[PDB]
Amino acid sequence: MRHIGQDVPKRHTHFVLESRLMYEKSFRDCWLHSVCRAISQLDEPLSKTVVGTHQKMLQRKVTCFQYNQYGLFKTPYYRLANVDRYHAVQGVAGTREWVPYVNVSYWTMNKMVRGGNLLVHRVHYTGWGTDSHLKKGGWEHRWNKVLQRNVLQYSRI
Amino acid sequence: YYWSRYRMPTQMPKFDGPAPVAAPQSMNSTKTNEFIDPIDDKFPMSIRGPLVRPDVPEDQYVDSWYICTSMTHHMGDYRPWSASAPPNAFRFRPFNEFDAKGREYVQY
Amino acid sequence: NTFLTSSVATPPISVIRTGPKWWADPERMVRQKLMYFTLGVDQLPLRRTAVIQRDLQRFHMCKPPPRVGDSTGYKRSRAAQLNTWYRRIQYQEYHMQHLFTRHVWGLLRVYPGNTTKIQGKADDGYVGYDSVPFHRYNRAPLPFPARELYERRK
Amino acid sequence: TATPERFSVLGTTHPKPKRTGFGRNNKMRSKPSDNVAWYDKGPVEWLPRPV
Amino acid sequence: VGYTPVNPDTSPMVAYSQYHWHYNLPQGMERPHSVNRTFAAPFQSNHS
Amino acid sequence: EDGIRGSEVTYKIVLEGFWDHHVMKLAEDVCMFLKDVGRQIVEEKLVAVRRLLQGGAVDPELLAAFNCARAGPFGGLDEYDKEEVANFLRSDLRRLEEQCLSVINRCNVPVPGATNIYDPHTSWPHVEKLEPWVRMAEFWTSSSDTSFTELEMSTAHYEFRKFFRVIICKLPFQSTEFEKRMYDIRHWLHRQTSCEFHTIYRRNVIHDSAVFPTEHDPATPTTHEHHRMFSFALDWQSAPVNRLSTDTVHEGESWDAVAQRLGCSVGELKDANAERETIEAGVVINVPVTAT
Amino acid sequence: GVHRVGYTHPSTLPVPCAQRWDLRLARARIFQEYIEEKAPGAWQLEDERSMSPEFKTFTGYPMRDMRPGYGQNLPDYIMKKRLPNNTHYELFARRDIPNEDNAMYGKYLYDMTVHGTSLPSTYRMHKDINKAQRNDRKLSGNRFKVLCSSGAKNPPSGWEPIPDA
Amino acid sequence: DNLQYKRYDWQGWYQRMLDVHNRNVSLRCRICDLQRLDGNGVQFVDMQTERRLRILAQHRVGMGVLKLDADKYEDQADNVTFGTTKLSELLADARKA
Amino acid sequence: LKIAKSAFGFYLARRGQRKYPFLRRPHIKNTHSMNPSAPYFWSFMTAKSQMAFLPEENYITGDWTGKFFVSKRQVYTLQHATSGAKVRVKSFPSIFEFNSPSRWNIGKEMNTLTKPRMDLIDEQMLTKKQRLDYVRAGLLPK
Amino acid sequence: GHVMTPHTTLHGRRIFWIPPTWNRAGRFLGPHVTLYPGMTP
Amino acid sequence: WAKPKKRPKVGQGFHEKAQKWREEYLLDRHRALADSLRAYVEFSTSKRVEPWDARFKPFDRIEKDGVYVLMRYMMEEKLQLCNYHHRPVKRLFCNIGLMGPQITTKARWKPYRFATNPAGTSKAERMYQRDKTVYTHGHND
Amino acid sequence: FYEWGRAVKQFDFIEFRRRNGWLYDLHLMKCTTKQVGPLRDFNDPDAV
Amino acid sequence: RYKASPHGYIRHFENEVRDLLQYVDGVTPWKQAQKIRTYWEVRSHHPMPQFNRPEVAMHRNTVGLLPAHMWETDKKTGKVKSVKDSVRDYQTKTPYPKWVQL
Amino acid sequence: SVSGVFSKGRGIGHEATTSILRYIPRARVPWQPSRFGRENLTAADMARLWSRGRYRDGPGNYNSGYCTERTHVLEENTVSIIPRRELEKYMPDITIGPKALVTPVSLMNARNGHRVTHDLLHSYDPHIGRLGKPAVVDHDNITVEDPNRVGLNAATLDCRGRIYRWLRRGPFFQVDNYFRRSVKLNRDGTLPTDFVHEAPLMRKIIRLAHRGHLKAACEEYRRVTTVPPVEVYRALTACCVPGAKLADAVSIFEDGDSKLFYVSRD
Amino acid sequence: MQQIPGKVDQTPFEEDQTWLLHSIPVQQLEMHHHEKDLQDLPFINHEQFPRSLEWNAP
RNA sequence: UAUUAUAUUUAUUCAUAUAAUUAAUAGGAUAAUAUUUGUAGUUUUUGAUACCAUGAUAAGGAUUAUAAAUUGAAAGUGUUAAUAUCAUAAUCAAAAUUUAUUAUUUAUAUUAAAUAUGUAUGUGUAGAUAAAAUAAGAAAUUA
Ligand SMILES: [Mg+2]
Ligand SMILES: [Mg+2]
Repeated sequence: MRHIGQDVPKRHTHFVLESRLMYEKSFRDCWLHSVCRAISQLDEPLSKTVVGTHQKMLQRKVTCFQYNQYGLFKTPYYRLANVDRYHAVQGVAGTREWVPYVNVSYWTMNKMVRGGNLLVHRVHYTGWGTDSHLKKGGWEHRWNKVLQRNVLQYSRI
Repeated sequence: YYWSRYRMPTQMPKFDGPAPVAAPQSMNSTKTNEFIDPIDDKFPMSIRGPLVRPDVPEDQYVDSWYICTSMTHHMGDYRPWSASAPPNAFRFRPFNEFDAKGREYVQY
Repeated sequence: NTFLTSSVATPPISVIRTGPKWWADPERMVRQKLMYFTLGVDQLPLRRTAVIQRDLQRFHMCKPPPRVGDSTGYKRSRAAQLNTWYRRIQYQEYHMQHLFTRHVWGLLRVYPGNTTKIQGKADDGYVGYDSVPFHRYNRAPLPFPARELYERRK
Repeated sequence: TATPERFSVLGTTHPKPKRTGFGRNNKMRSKPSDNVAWYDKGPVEWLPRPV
Repeated sequence: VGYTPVNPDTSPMVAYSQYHWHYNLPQGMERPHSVNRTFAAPFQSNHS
Repeated sequence: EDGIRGSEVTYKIVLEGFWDHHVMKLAEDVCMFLKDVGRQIVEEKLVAVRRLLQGGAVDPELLAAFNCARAGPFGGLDEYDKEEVANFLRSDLRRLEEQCLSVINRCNVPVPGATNIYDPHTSWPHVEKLEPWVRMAEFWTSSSDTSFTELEMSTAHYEFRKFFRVIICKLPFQSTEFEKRMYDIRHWLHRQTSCEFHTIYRRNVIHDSAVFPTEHDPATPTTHEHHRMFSFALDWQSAPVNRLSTDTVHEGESWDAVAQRLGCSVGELKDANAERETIEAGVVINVPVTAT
Repeated sequence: GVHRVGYTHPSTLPVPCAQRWDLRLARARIFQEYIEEKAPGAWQLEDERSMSPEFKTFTGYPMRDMRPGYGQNLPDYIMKKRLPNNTHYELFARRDIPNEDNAMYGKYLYDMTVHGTSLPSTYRMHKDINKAQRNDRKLSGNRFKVLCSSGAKNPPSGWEPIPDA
Repeated sequence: DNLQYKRYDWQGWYQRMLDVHNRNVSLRCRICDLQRLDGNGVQFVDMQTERRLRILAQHRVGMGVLKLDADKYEDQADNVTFGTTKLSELLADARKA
Repeated sequence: LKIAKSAFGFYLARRGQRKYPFLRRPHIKNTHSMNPSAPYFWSFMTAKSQMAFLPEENYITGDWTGKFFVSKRQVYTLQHATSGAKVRVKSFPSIFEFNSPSRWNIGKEMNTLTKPRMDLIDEQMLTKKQRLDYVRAGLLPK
Repeated sequence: GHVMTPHTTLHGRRIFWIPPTWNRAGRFLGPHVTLYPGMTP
Repeated sequence: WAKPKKRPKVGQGFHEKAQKWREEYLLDRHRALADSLRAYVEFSTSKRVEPWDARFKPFDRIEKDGVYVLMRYMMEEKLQLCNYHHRPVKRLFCNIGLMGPQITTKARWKPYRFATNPAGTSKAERMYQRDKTVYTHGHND
Repeated sequence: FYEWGRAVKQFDFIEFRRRNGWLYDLHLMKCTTKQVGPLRDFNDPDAV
Repeated sequence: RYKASPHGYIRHFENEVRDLLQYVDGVTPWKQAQKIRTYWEVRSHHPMPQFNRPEVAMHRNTVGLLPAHMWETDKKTGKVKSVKDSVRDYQTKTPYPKWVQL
Repeated sequence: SVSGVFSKGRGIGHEATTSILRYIPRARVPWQPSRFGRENLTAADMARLWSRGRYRDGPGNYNSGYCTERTHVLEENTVSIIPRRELEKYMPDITIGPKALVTPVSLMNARNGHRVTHDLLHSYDPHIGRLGKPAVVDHDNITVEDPNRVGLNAATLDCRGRIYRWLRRGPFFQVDNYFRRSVKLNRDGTLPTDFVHEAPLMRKIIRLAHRGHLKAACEEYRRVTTVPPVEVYRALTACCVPGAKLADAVSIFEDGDSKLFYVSRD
Repeated sequence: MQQIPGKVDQTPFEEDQTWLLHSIPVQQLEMHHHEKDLQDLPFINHEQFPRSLEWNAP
């Protein structure tokens, strides 16, 4: 510490590790958080069994419990910083400066693609691509088709 | 060493002598591609034909990684069109009766 | 008329230069013809226009005929003369369309877009509900509510 | 609370200037312009407004 | 080139080089490996 | 169903490479492998079947399984003799021989000039194509702090791709041995290629009218109010419900009074309780599971 | 029209028959289903874009629901929502980290098994080698910076540093 | 995984992650094979029982095949338990006809 | 960045005037948070439902020594006015105090009571160049 | 075109000698490529 | 990419100035708020010009016939209760049903800002003569 | 199966093999050295 | 330790929810959860807590909503010049809602 | 001439062992022979280091509410802290206490393996939160200060390899460690089975099974933290007999056997 | 659509005006979908595994 | 001179960054028995830092033309590998406009879910500027 015997060339790479822990904290807190939200905000009766004064009471009890949880991770994902695992360059996701499937910044994607490190395939810079789905409706459509095979092809039970 | 792998097995060809026939060599102002073959592009399309690579069913070609060019997924072997279709297939075709769409809607 | 707001006027020649895209778009030309026919008046200028433009469209992908050089410049001047003829044949039409449309709107108790003349009714441009509170070109103050060109019964 | 008689630092600051003109960069004058119609020539105003 | 070294599995410029197998050659397994069969270790856990 | 269209078990192996020809040639390799192994297994099964066809006894157990019905289609307890049962068994074995033979005969079609592994008539297992995974990456090639325009004007397109072939093998029976070879093909797969295993098999389920009885709707109905959010967690138990298999006999009660109270035939109530000949007051009794 | 939804109990009909709403309550018990009491009858809107074969974007399923206000905030949204556990987020959490090999094994473990010893990172080694090279010519452009200072400030009883020139 | 996540400290969590990504167990049966004489001589699923079965399980029937996709638990075993239960519970209710 | 107003001046690039996707700009700078509306008074930059509970930040959650400023999403409550206790908020340059308590504040978040961008400008935080550019826009007198 | 065939210098059907590589060529796709294909039977 | 110049220090006694300025900006905002609430409610309560555009039909028709008959005898009371605010006026016309589908389709209504003028408005200039000291979003007279 | 690939166990197996002096087959632990040269052709000495 | 664990969507967690409720209720004194306020209870002490936004009911606003006694008006303009101080003389029987006893 | 980060440090291990052990040369890491790790920090320094490194929530940060300074300076302006007694006048105190920070064992899978809602991640294994001694989590005493320093602090000295270890952990790590560090066979060969706090629950299960309520009993069996006594398994299977439930009897037995130490083999 | 019996309800409006003049709001903030939120935006389209978009669950 | 056309159309009010500690390994049910349950030896070093500390990919139309064919280039635009010898400055929310390098909604109906912009009506009106010959539709003044 205090720049004595530092192992990595960029110190900020460590931040990337910190980020990982954030996601970990979210896995630990998501279910809990969301349940406490849903039970708190519910105006209709909770159920046949819990109604009226009991329900009001229980609602307040729960949001009191949720406020008491120190360090519970409530931060929405789009507000977490995206930072490269390689050069610790940052980019805004949903922008052309962040590349989502490798999760690296434009700067690193460029460097890694041009000196061959990533295996990708070059496609004409101006179109939609080789891909059928993108060719049809662009980004939104492909987004949809991904939803369709993750979820909708199942008739859940 | 782990690196003992990256030694040269064979002695690499020396550079003994001069630039090849019709090399790109650039005088006072010359726009020079190292890339384009000087002699084989100058040669008329009328004669040589629009082909960049042998005329063969494209399944034999792969769009190369890192190189703008295609290569053959069996090094250098080539099977002619005749070997994709059945024997004496009209316009090499799985079956002679119809084109692809004709086959589809006949089937339907 | 639904489109009421102040507008930007384009010089006739640039309107004609749109060719198939607007000025000669088949769809538009046909309902001009409908207006004339219904009023019981031949549409000659429209038909001239349609002829010229029809043919423009047919040859629109060809290269022009090869030019031999002349000190006279008779060729260049004859091409030009023909061209400005056609331009004028179409000016006449463009005028007819604006003319008859304004007149017909006068008969239908239609209110034109802002700052527009309707010969018998609004001599200076008609305006009501503009973004700007005065009449734009008179520089006179506008009444509330919007001025009425026609007597009330419908 | 209780709205004060004087405001020390509130009205103290420099007033933003009124714009002198209109349109692009607020520098355009109000004058007659090409888009202006002429109602004195023929049945159609000129240049004719879109119809 | 850098303080961070290339990782030989993900880099095609390693994988497809002359010292490894190019993607246009025939991709079969090179040699079989029997490790566990030849000399086997007895199980001793770190935990009792 | 007959021929190509029917089976006991289906396996789909989904192979995935980074390059299309990789996955194509892998599919030829794995395909020819399963052709050989498949023929060996199915041939073995076929000889077992031909022997069972030639003759054999009948389980006492299989006969008992044909004869458990309170009433058959002709409206009375039906007696299948061992003959009839053997005849059912025999008919099924017949069908299994046809199916085995069908698989074997398609294993023997694909010779060297003639091999087509795409059509299912011409080969076993066959191969289906599956549309490739293609993700296009869009990004700035510039590193510029000063202008957004110059960043946009440099934009590259590159794609990640993944290619897939599917191998389908339908078998007339289930063999753990085939399944074992098949799971183990993952150890000799081609370079940088992986796979999934889809299985669809047939399995007996059992519907118990005892555990999930079919009864009239309750005398009071259930509202929309038992369905609020969190009603799933608060107002409902998980099915099935627990119905008691044990009842205590009241004082004045008798065999038929107890049976009447429990909704049984007296015979049933005696069979479930076979240990006891007579029932005193305050004694614990087993409630026959069919009781209404 | 604004009407009262109505239900005829089968005992009251001149033929008993199973009422569709009753069946609906059955279906709600079986697959436990939230019955939204405030769902407006007027708002049935299919998603035209994805559900009509007339648009190039036609998936056959209602991709989005067309409700303007709908937000991640609402208890209803929370109740049908995919939790982040074991999704790609977890995969990123674990596999994308600064030195990728630290994902597969403890560096020290590996180093000690393969090489006899722990090895410094390449960067560290660079600074080390450089110090050795430039300590050989010039001396005393240097500084002495440690983690814990006591070892230099009170050195052990022995330790008489060799004089330098 | 045979490739990359085959052999080291990440092989475990990647494996488990695939297994949980794959929990779904699809349970099918043709309604045809449900129409059979029951042990009591009564047909197990008749016309009315089938109509009730279809209305109860809505989009869960297609081409005359009832299909339940059991996703509820992380492990496939538990999903066949769950799926099987829902099936018999749905049959139990359809059989009211 | 050109000038470093914080640490991040060193790490971040501006990228000219660059467009971000809708309602995601990396840095949440709410210039509009105090933006007067009589008719929208209770719906603008406040809770979407009046049946929502006050945020975390109106409550003492754990064993505290004390705080320096309370958060700006804290909502002003009758006790804020009545109790006569320090109510601070972190604004720039340093901190804004609610010193002169009014009931007109009640029920709104302090986001809304603190003008982010003041009409007041320090001439001493400005370079001579920057002061010139502020005179061009007709802000500073000269 | 003729306003760009300094910059199109790779783009026809070109016999190569050394084929271009991704370090040296940013957007070129290769000589065999057809961007505007016609439908042929 | 040049190294960022350091920002000059804050100011002396600027913390006091910022405190005071925000303080009384807020105190002022209380009266600006009070006044604009007064204005908003005064507007909601007071009458407006007729919302419909008389240049089109069914509104052009002489005030003794058609829609105006329908208004004078059946709708008058209600139209006056809502003070000719354009939203409830248009809704009442939908609910009177004796016009029925026409309200949105054939009939034309004045644009938002014109329809908001106080009853009695004679010249168009009025839109611009309303008070700018008050924060109603054009909902003030 | 979820735990059998941990590096501790892989390297422990290596350590066991090392104490029994059989490292020959192990991947991490062997360094191949010898290269096998190409076969000449009498069709040409020239072709490199 | 070996349990069947629900996954993904919250419905599937029925067991857990019950437990989380039981636990929460057990740990959380009503004495403390009293003090958590809803926006409307808080806003009840603002001088003008209730009126209609312009979208639906605007024309239903009454002059009776305005707290005119709270401010000072100019006779000529009809405009609010100053606001009286709210806090000093302010009496209320309900600082917290009626049902809260701390 | 000498610039240290820390003035003083201390030894991880104590006199009896060290005084003799020193005559045996130990090999230090060749490229960095001296090791000063976070075990070696003094008490004060450890406290300070442990406060920092937790972004906003953490006690180091002046505005977290846990700050011990009476004054803090924002851009030449000095701000005096508002004491909590005073903060409370307008900002009500809703404080449950430490039990609020720990969910039951029942929820450990919902939470991806944790019982603890604290700001640092808490591992149930010995090594990640290890200081000099093995890490052990108290579920009663969890505080924001975290005196035992068992949490995984993201930014402290020596943290990195700990973080890396945590990210490599196996799919059941939290759960397994929690289960094996408690619940283990006694040195006598006795089963862990009899515990005072779980006894009435086991009683209740037995009772329920004897009256033949199989589902209620199984539903209580779920909430058992510790190995249940043989008597429970006896009761539960005996209950399975009259209704013929075999699948259930078998899964009960197999549950208690070779998972739970073969309590079920009886 | 099935509705709860005994609940006062409305039918989809036939008249254009009825739709237009009702109190139905427009989308204003960013828009959410309970499944699709996990794949962030359409441009960040998060993918755990590279399965064919046409992959079919067995 | 032949291998064939710039004088058309549409545009121009352009702003946004914050609350300091980067240094190591460690495996658990259905395994023939390890409490290895709970694995405990401070202290001799100094660069990527707020700071001098080489490398490397951008943008930028000007004459290899039509056939079975692409209107985007190498001459280098923050983050990358041998020169060290002032300093912990890094997002996990809710935040402070001076910066050449940016296509905003312009008059029938107008704030419901993460909090989401109050300001400039002025005769389409200075000077000066921007973009395009590619599924569109433009045709005659080379070195
Ligand atoms: Mg450079
Ligand atoms: Mg940090």
